[PDB]
Amino acid sequence: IYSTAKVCLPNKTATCWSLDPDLTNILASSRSYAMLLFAWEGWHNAAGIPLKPLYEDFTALSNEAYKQDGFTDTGAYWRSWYNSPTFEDDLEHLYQQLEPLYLNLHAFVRRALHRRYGDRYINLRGPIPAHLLGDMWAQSWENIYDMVVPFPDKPNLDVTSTMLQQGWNATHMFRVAEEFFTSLELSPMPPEFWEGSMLEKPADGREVVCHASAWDFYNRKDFRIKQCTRVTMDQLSTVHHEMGHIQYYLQYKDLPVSLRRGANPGFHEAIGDVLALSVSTPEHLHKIGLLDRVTNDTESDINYLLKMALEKIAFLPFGYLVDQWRWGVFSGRTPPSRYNFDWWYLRTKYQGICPPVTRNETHFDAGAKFHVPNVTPYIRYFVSFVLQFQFHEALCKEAGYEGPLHQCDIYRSTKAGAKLRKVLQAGSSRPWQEVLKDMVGLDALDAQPLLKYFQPVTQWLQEQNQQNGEVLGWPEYQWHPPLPDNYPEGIDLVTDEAEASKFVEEYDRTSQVVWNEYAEANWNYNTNITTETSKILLQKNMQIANHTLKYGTQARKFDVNQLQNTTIKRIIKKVQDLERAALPAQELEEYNKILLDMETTYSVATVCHPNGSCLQLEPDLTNVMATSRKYEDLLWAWEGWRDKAGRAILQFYPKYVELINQAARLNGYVDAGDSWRSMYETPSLEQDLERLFQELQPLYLNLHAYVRRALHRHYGAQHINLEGPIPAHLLGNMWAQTWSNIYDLVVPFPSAPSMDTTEAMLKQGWTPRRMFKEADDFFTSLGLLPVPPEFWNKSMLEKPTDGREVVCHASAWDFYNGKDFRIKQCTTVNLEDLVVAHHEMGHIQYFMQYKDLPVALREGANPGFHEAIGDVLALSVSTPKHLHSLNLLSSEGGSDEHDINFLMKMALDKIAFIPFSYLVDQWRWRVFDGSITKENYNQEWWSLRLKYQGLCPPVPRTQGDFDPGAKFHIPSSVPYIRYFVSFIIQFQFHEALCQAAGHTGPLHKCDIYQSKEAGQRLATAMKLGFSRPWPEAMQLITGQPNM
Amino acid sequence: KYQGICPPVTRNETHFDAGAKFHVPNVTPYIRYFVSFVLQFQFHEALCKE
Amino acid sequence: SASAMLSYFKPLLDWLRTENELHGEKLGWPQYNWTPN
Ligand SMILES: *[C@@H]1O[C@H](CO)[C@@H](O[C@@H]2O[C@H](CO)[C@@H](O)[C@H](O)[C@H]2NC(C)=O)[C@H](O)[C@H]1NC(C)=O
Ligand SMILES: *[C@@H]1O[C@H](CO)[C@@H](O[C@@H]2O[C@H](CO)[C@@H](O)[C@H](O)[C@H]2NC(C)=O)[C@H](O)[C@H]1NC(C)=O
Ligand SMILES: *[C@@H]1O[C@H](CO)[C@@H](O[C@@H]2O[C@H](CO)[C@@H](O)[C@H](O)[C@H]2NC(C)=O)[C@H](O)[C@H]1NC(C)=O
Ligand SMILES: *[C@@H]1O[C@H](CO)[C@@H](O[C@@H]2O[C@H](CO)[C@@H](O)[C@H](O)[C@H]2NC(C)=O)[C@H](O)[C@H]1NC(C)=O
Ligand SMILES: *[C@@H]1O[C@H](CO)[C@@H](O)[C@H](O)[C@H]1NC(C)=O
Ligand SMILES: *[C@@H]1O[C@H](CO)[C@@H](O)[C@H](O)[C@H]1NC(C)=O
Repeated sequence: IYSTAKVCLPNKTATCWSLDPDLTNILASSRSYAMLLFAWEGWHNAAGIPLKPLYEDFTALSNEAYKQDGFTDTGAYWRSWYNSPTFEDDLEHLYQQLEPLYLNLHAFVRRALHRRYGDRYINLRGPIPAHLLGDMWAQSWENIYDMVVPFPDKPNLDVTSTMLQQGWNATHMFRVAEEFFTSLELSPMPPEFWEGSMLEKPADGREVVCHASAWDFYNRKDFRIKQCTRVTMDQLSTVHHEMGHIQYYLQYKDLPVSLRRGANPGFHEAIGDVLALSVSTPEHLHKIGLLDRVTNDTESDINYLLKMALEKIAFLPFGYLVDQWRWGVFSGRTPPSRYNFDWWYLRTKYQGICPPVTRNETHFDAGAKFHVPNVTPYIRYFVSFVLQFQFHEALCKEAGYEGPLHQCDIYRSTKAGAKLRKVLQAGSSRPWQEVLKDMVGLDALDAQPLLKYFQPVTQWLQEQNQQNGEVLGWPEYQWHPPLPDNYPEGIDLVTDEAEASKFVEEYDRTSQVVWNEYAEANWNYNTNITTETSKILLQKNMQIANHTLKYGTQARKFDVNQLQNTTIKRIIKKVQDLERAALPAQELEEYNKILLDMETTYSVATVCHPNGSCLQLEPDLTNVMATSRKYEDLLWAWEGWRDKAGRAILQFYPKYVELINQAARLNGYVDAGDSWRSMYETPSLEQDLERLFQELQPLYLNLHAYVRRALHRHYGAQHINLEGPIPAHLLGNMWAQTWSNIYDLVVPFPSAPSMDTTEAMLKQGWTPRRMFKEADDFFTSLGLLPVPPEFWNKSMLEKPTDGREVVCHASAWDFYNGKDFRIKQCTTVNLEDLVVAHHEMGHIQYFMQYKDLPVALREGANPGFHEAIGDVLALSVSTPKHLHSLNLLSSEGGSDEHDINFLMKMALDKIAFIPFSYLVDQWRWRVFDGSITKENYNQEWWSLRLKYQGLCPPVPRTQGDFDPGAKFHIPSSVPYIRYFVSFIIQFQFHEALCQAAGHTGPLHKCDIYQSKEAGQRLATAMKLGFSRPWPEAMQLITGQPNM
Repeated sequence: KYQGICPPVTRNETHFDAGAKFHVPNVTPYIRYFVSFVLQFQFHEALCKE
Repeated sequence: SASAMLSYFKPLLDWLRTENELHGEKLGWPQYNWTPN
C-alpha cells in the first residue's frame, strides 16, 4: 500500500504522481505554496488513510509475539538493543543539549521563509508549516538552502573540474581510500575486493539504485561494495564511507557469527561517517592532490557548516520524534484514536512544525513516513549522528590536532588509528558503553562534541538572530496557516519572484520596441494620410494586438495576490487584462471593423446647403457656429450636423456597446463602465464626482442665469425666456461644451482698456515656432528641464502635406524611446492656439519626465493628471500679467474692471464645460450597464442635458436621432471623465504651486515664473508616473490626497 | 487528551493557565483525590460482598 | 413569476399583435418630445 499509493489531480485523472519519481521533485524544487500544499496533503491522505487499520492489527500482533518472547512490548524489544535501562532519559538529555542549536537554526530558516512567503502563511513567533521546507517530512532542509545561503558571494567548495583535468575514474578512488586506511595501521584489504566485487556494470542487467551497499559474506574472505562509482566529491566521500563499513566488517570478522553487526545499531553509520566527514575537509583533499590551491576565509567555512547543519541538525528532532511515537503506540499509551493527536503533538513539540491543513483522527500522518509501514527502527540514525561527532572529537584529540574541530583530519596519523582499531575489533562482544569508554573515556552519549564541531555556524547564527531581534522557539503553538484562496483548483499558478522578474523584463524589452514601431507608424500615418501608410498602420495594429494577446495570456498564469512586491505586482496586474484582445477572433475582427466604421462615418460626414454647397465640421461648420448671430443659420447648422453624424452612428452604436461590454466582462470587469472607471483605482469614484459637481453647482447656476439674461437681451423674448432653459445652439459651440467663449454678447462692461489677444498675434510676428519656443522657455524658467534640441527640427506644427490634414483633433505623441517627444497640433495662430500649445507642451513634458520608468508604468498617474499638468501652466500664462510680459499690454489688477472682465472670459471656459464633461461620460456609463436602452438613447441624453446643463433642444427631437453621436468622443470610444477631473484638479495644482511660489494674494491673477521651488515640487510628483497610486502623487503635489 | 476540552480563546506561552488552579501556587499534591475516588468504591464493594 | 400573467392574456396579446400589424402601428412612442399643446 505504501509503494503503490499515488496522488492525482482533481481533473485529468489519467496518470498521476508517485512519491519517489515525482512528488519528491515537486516538493523539493517548487516554491508555489498552493502546489506544495497540494502535494503534501495529497500524499499524506493517500498513503495514510488506508494504512491505519493494518497498523492497528500489526501493532497488536507484534506486541503479542514479543510478549510471548519475553519482552513487555515491541518497543521494549527495540530498546533492548542498546541495553541501557535509562535510554529514554538519556535521549531526552541529549535533545535538551542540542535544543539551542536547533532553535537558532529554526528561527533563521523561519525568517527566510517569512521573507519569501509573506507574513500571512508564516508568522515569526510560531511553527513553520510542514510543506514549506525542503522535504515532504521536513526531515532535512537542504532543498531550502537556496534562500538561506550566508553571504553567497563566496563560491562553494568543489573540485568538479579537477577530476576531468586529471584521470581519476573509479578504481583509483578505492586505491586512495585503501592507502589512507593503511596510513592508520588499519588492516589491508584482501584481493577478493579488487576484481570479485562490482564498481560499474556495462551491460550485465539493469542495476539496482545502488546508492549504498556493503556486503559481509560470513566466510572471512568476501567483501563487496556495489556502488556504481561516479567521479564527484560526494561520490568520493561515499566511497570512503562504504570502505569504512567494509573495513569495519573485515576487522571485526573474527568473533562468532552471533557477535556481529557492531556494538549497537548506530555504530556502523557512525564509524563510516567519521571518515566520510574527515575526508571532505579541504586540508586532507589538498594533501591527496585534488585541490591545487588552498584559499582561506571564514565565509566558505560558515557556508559549509550551515549546509551540514541543514542536513543533520534539522533531522535530529525527526529521528528522535519517529521512534518516540512508535514506542508510545506499542506500549499502549497511544490508542488507535490518538495516532494523529500524539503524532502532531510530537511534531510541534520537538520539530516546531505546523500542519498546513486541519487534520483529525481519520488521518494517519505517521504512515506517510517510509519506516512506519515497512517496520524499521529509527533511533539508530539519531544515535549514529551523535556518536559520529563524539568519535571524531576523540580521534582528533588523540591525533594531536589543535584548532577548529571541523577542519581536523586523521590522514598520516597512525597513532590515532590504534585506538580506533582497538574499539573496532570488539564487535558486539562487549556492551557499547564499555567500548565508548575505551574510545573517548566517557560512558554515555554526549552532545558536547557535536556542539563543539558546529561552534562557528552556531556563533554566526546567534549573532544574526540577535541582530534581527528574533525570538528563539515557537510561542503561539496553536497557530495554523490559512488555506490559500480557491486552493483545490488554483494550484497551477506561478508565484515565484524570479520568474515574475524575468517575465516583466522580457515584456518590457519586447513592448518597448513594438510600441516604438507603433509610434513611428502612427506619426507617419498622421502626417502622410495615404493608402500605403494606412495599410502599414493596420498591419502594425494587427501585430500589436497579437503581441498584447500573447503576453497578456502569459501573464494570466501568474497569481498577483501571492506575489510579495509592489512594482512587479502592479505590472502583472496592469498587463493581466487584455485591451479588447480578450474577444474571440471573429468578435475581435467585428469589433475593430465597427470601431473603424463609426470613426470613418463620423470623420467624412458633411452637411450640404440646399443650393449644393457642402460644409465639413472642422474647417467651417465650427466657424459658422462661433461667428454667426442669426437664429436660422445657427439652427440649420446645429440640426444638420446632429442629424447627419448621429443618424450615421446610431446604426452601429448598439453593437459596439454589446461588444465592448463583452470584452470588459471577459477581462474580469462589469459592463465596460467599471473598466473605464477602474483607471482611477477608486471604488467610490462616482460619489466623489457627484459631490464635486454639487459643490460647483451654484457658481454655474449664477453664470447660466447671467448668460441667459444677455442672450435674451440680444435674441429677444420669443427665442429665450428668463425662466427656463436656453436652446443648445445659441451659445457658440456645436455641443455648447465651452459656451459663449465667443463672449462679445455677454461681456460684463465693455470698458475702454481691453486687450486683443487674437488681433495682437496677427499684428505681431508671432510665428508658431517662435511661440512654441517661448512656451518652452517659460517652462524651463519655471524650473523644469528643457526638451531635447531635435524636437524643434523633428516635429511638425504648421501644415500638412496630404489630402486630409489630420483627424479633427488629436494630442501629443511619445515614442517610449526616451528621445522622441513629437507634437502634432496646428491651428494657424490665435490665443486659443497659444493655450493649446501650452497644454501640449505640458503633455510632452509629462511624457518625458518619466522616461526612466518602465514601459508598463509609462502612462501617467491618472487619466486626468495628464491634462491637469499640461493645463496648470496654460492657466498661469493666460493671466494679464504674463500676457503683459509677452507682446500684450494689460493693467492686470490695477483696474478691477479689467480684472472682472478677464475673470468672466476665463469663466465662460472651464465653467459650462464641467457640467458637459460629467454629463456626456455619465450618460455613457448608464448606457454601458443597461440602464439606458437603445429605445431612449436620445431621451436620456436630453434629460441629462436639461438636468446638469440648462439646455433644451432648439427643435423637437425623436427616437431615431442619435444626438450623442455628434460628439467626437462617443463614436471614437474614448473616455471623457478625464476632462471633468482635470478641470477640477488643475485649479488645485495652480493653488498649490502659487502657495509654493511664496505669495498668495489674488490667486486668480497669481503667476508662476522663475519659481524654481514650485517647479521642483511639481517634478518630484510628476516623475512617479503610474508606479504609485494617484493619491500619493496628489498629496506630494498638494498635500490633500483627494479631489 | 484526558478531559477533552479546548480553550475558548487562543493561548500561547505568555499565559500560565496551570497557575489559575488553587493547588498549583499553593503547592499541594492532587492525585490523592483520584486515588480516593477510585478506592472508596473498592471499599464499598468489598464491604457489600462481606 | 410573470409567466402566469402573460399566459392569462395570451389570446389578447395575439389578437392585439395581429390588429396592430394590420394597422401598421409602431409600438412605443418614437416622438417622445411631443406635447399636445
Ligand atoms: C578508469 O580509468 C583509470 C585511469 O583513469 C583506469 O585505471 C588505470 O588504467 C591505466 C591505463 O593507462 C593504467 O596505467 C593504470 O595502472 C590503471 N590504474 C590506476 C589506478 O590508475 C581504469 O581501468 C578505468 N576503469 C574502468 C572501470 O573503466
Ligand atoms: C584557514 O584559516 C583558519 C583560520 O581562519 C585556520 O584555522 C587554524 O587552524 C589551525 C590548525 O590547523 C589552528 O592552530 C589555528 O588556531 C586556527 N585558527 C583559528 C583562527 O582558529 C585554518 O587552518 C586555515 N586553513 C584551512 C585549510 O582552513
Ligand atoms: C520588487 O520591487 C522593487 C521595487 O519596489 C524592485 O526593485 C527595483 O526594481 C526595478 C524594476 O524591476 C529594478 O530595475 C531594480 O534593479 C530593483 N532594485 C533593486 C535594489 O533590487 C525589485 O527588483 C522587485 N523585485 C523583483 C524580484 O523583481
Ligand atoms: C499571546 O497571545 C496574546 C493574546 O492574543 C497576545 O497578546 C496580544 O498581542 C497582540 C499582538 O501584539 C496585541 O495586538 C493584543 O492587544 C494583545 N492582547 C493583549 C490582551 O495583550 C500576545 O502578544 C501573544 N504572545 C506571544 C509571546 O506571542
Ligand atoms: C509622404 O508620402 C509621400 C508619398 O508620395 C512621400 O513622397 C513623402 O516623402 C512622404 N513624406 C514624409 C515626410 O515621409
Ligand atoms: C496572430 O497570431 C496567430 C497565432 O495563431 C496567427 O495565426 C495569426 O495569423 C496572427 N495574426 C496576424 C494578423 O498575422
